Amino acid sequence: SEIHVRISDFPTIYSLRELRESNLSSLVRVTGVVTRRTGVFPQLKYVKFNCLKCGSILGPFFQDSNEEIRISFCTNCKSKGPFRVNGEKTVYRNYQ
Amino acid sequence: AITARKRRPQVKLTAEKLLSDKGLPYVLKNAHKRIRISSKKNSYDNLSNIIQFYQLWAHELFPKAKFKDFMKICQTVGKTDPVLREYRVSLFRDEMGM
Amino acid sequence: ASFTCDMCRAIVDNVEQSFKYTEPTFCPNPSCENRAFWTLNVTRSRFLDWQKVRIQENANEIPTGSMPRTLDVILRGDSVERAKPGDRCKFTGVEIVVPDV
Amino acid sequence: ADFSLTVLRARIALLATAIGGPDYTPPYKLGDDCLACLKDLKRWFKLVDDQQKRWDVAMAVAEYRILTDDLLPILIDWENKCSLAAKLANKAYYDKIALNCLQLLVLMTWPLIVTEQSSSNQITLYGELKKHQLVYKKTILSMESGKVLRAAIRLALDVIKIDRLSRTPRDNMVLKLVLNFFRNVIAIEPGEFTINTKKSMPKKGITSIDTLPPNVSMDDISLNTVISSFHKNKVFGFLLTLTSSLSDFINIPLLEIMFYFTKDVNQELLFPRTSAGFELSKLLQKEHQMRKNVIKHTSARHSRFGGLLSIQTPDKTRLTVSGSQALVDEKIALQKLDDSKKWNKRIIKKEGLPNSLLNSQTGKAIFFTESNGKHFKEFINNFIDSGFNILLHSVTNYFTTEQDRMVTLEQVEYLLFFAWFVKYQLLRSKIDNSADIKQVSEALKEVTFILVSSLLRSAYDLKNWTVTHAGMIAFNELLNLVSRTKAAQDIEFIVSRLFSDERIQLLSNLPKIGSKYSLQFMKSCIELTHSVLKVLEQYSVNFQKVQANYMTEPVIETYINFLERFRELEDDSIKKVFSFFHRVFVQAKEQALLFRFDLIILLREMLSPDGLDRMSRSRKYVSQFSDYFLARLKKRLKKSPAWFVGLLFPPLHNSEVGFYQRYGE
Amino acid sequence: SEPLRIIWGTNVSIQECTTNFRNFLMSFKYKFRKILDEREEFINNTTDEELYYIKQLNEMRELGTSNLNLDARNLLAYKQTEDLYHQLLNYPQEVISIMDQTIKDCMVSLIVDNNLDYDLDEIETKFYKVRPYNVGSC
Amino acid sequence: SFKSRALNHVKKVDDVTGEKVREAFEQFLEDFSVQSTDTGEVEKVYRAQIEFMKIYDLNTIYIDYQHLSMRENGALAMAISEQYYRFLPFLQKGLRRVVRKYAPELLNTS
DNA sequence: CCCCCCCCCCACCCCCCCCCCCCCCCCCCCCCC
DNA sequence: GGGGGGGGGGGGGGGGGGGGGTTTGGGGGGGGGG
Ligand SMILES: [Zn+2]
Ligand SMILES: [Zn+2]
Repeated sequence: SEIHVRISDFPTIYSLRELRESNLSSLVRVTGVVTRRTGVFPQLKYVKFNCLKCGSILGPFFQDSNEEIRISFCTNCKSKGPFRVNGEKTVYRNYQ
Repeated sequence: AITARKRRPQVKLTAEKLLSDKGLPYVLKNAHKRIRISSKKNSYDNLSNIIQFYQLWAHELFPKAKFKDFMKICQTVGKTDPVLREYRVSLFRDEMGM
Repeated sequence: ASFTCDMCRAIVDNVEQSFKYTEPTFCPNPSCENRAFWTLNVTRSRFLDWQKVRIQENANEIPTGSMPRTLDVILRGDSVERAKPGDRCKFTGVEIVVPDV
Repeated sequence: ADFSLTVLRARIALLATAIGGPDYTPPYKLGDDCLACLKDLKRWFKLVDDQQKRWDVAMAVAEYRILTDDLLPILIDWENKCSLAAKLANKAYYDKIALNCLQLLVLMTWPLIVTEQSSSNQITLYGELKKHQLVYKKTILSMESGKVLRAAIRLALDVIKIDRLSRTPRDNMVLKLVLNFFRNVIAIEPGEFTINTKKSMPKKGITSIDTLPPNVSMDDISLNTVISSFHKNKVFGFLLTLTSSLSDFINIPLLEIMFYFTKDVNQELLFPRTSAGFELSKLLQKEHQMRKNVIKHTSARHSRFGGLLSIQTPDKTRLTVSGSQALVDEKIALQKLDDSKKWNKRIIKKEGLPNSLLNSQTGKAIFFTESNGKHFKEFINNFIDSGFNILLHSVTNYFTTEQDRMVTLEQVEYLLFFAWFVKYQLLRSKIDNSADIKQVSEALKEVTFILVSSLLRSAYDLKNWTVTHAGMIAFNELLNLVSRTKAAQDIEFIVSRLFSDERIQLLSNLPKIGSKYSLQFMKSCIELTHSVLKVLEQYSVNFQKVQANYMTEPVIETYINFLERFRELEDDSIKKVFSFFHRVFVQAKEQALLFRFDLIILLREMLSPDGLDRMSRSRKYVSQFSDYFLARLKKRLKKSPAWFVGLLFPPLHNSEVGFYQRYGE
Repeated sequence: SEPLRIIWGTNVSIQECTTNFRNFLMSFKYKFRKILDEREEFINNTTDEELYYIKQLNEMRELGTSNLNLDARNLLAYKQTEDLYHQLLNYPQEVISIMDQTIKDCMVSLIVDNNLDYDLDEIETKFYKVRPYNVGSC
Repeated sequence: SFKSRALNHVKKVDDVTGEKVREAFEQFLEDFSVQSTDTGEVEKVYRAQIEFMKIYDLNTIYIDYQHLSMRENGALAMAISEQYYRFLPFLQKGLRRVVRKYAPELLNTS
């Protein structure tokens, strides 16, 4: 259902000591040795959520690599409440 | 026929309390005895010699308020209350009656 | 820092940071009701290169060869990563308090 | 629906690509149909944002950066074209796109106001739209040292060349739009942080009032950059020769530019009245006095070391405080007990015009660079020496008409213009005998006084406190000038009877009302009152009769409430307050009206070690006043112990005892 | 007719405590300690007749240093200050606040009595500490 | 309409000490004059260092403390030594104005 | 003198808190004396 | 022309709801036995 482009042959290279604030959100090409590799876990990719108040479903959030999804308020009832993962409309990707 | 429901009370400096014995009669009893003013002292100290008595009396009368806020409350009740007017005019009427 | 309000997409900007990660208290839009619900705009916000380094009292100066005293030092910007472990350095800067955030 | 907004933004984005761009073969290069695209963008402003009251196009145009990335490049390159052509003499077409760029700049820099009549969309969009105007102002002043400013004057010069009659309505309008451009570029200023009050405040207030966009610093927006770019584009020369040439369609915008140059700058900053390090050393010594003061008010040992003082009162009861310094100084103990109270009296609260001397904090100053200081002071000097009386006659002879229709903003800016330049010339002429009071003679011409009187009277009758404050300032400078010319001397006696009766009463009523209004309002009331009293004394209808109208308790409340800001006031302001007290208490001898505790408190606080400067001349006046005041208070209390109660209260308006209270027989 | 500054819980007048300490901080002679303690046979005028804590305060002012070290037994030698030793041992925070303020006050008193050119601003800036010691049995 | 209140920056208090420190530092930075083992063609070292920063597009300036110490009775150096944390924003304001005056290209990453 | 051992070091209720709602007080404006 | 009463805003209190609060292996240093 998807294709990912892999950006080969990016010309500029940095060592891990060499990265800085000015590289933040930039594409980078880095050299190193893999020192510790974790397991092949599933991770959420596209996830509709359920508000436990009101008409539950919320539209699909896209999960990043960095933080949990936050739902400040339920967009249906425009208020706070408890939230839970929707078990039908959620899809997983590999993570490591 | 009905069980009570609570409601928060509030207290404020009523003219009656201002005219209690510890009110202005306290000032008349004690101010001329306690304030002393002299050329022997600087202006700041003489002003303090006034302010100390009025502050202690204000706190002993109505400890809730700050001294300046108390003074504003006193000036405004002075601007308004009729019994307080009758008392104040009675003071200067007594001085006239001397 | 720069933030956008969760219930209206207005943007607050140039939020000066204390020792805590600091978020706006009021929304700039008078049509909006919000206090304290925000998303950080990474691309608009400003960061500094930062590096803590710890120093200890110089070997010849410890009064009788005892345990040295220690201090935390903060480097920022172009001064980061110039120092090294085991190096003997002179610093200049500000002595500061840091709260338990 | 927001679908309309994204469609609109897509349209304006496409137009943004139609204007032009850099040509790599870098120079900016216009697009095909570029004139029609500029006209269509002008039409978008009209068609949507004006006709529907939206400002959506004014937001979208900033999103796609058309002003900074196309229009100023077009104007600056066109300026270089025309400059080089002038030295070496299809411009007939490129002139048109330069003009339409100027029209678009005037639109996008057009001043923003928010009122009850504004649409919900407009007041929602107001803040970020102001921020974008600030980026525009930065770019206009900075880019190529602001060469677009010379583009604007060149566009004006190309209709100033032709005859007075030959300037058609279109040419008259074009010159007016150039003036509106310069006015707007002066006038852009950071917006007010405007907060919804339905929801309560958190446990902390607003985190910051700073409303600048991230790519702007306040110095980019400051007057200094305006002076520099206007000098380096000779905008000052353009304005000076323009006002010299006046011999009136454009007169109101031309006044308005000088208002916007003057509204927030203080005249004394243009006069001195190792130097920087020397003055810094002086400043640091002054605040070191406050350091030794707080050090006296500070414990010699750690905070957990605190023992307990007990104040046993004159009665057989005891209080408790932890202050180690207070333990050996009962003054600190008493006042600290009072500081500890959780209770406070709750205090009750208290727009289409810009910030100014009307509403700024009273110590605010523009810190000029000395080059900009010289350029600005010499520019306004040459203006006074040429353009003042002619301009003031032209616009005041307008404002004789249409007073009923004069918009509030227009009224206040006219009054501030009058006051500012009159005050400046008086000060310069105090400093230089070479400068002449007659160079602002138009101020004293009787139509001017009559109009200023009509403005203040109508504003006060209408209860327009903003314009009332402006007219109060203008009256102060009129009276100030009158005193100077009475010394320098006919018209003085004319105004000194024209201001009789109801005008005396009106002037007497502002300091009655002033206690209900802001510090600057009260300050202008005090300034006006000091000027009025020195004027009447200089003349001296009856002197006792007039001053009796001032010596009444709400005026004393206004003077007190002004004086309550004593640390924030300046030495001369305190001097004026205490000269007024000198009159009331020593000269007029209505001493009973000042025997009230608020004054006693305020006198102690300012005479305190943490009060005034020990070396202040105003402290010397306060000390002199306080010595006499305490002596008379002691004497009156000795004669009348009822005043120990009366000191707490307003005096008795019941005359039958009030006379006895006032004088004691 | 006036308020009184009292060490809380004690009925000690702070003003009287202050005078009782001041009159020892000046006019105390170290001979009085040799009258109090042993070695009374070794009184020597050229070391014991000095106004000992004024000697301290003047050297302290020349060095510009904040601390006055005070052997507690010296309070019991001077007649007006014997009670103040017990007040110190039982209420030390308040008595030490009094002693600190009195040292600062006496520094001012010495420069204004001598009307000296030494900076009043320095003395006013400076915090002053008493460091009492040799209180009693360890 | 939405009930609301306007908060205005123009009624802020500005530290006249900090503003005067900024002025003194700004003057120092733009004209502190010295040269050695040469004729008196003074380098005006920190203006030249702003030009060096502009050439190399740096984002820091190096200041010798003793150069401030000799300047204008040393009051500026004493102040910046004692109470640096108050006066650093004022110093950056002064620096920003000087860089605008002699090297406006540096005010952005450019 | 050299090698092996062994020792060290390290990886459900109750309180605080915050939000919401209701009442009371204080000021301003208008009318009455 | 001043004081009372009516009406509206603003602040403070009180209640209600919610969330938080030791074994095993490995390397290196240090000491003891062949
Ligand atoms: Zn919901
Ligand atoms: Zn919002």
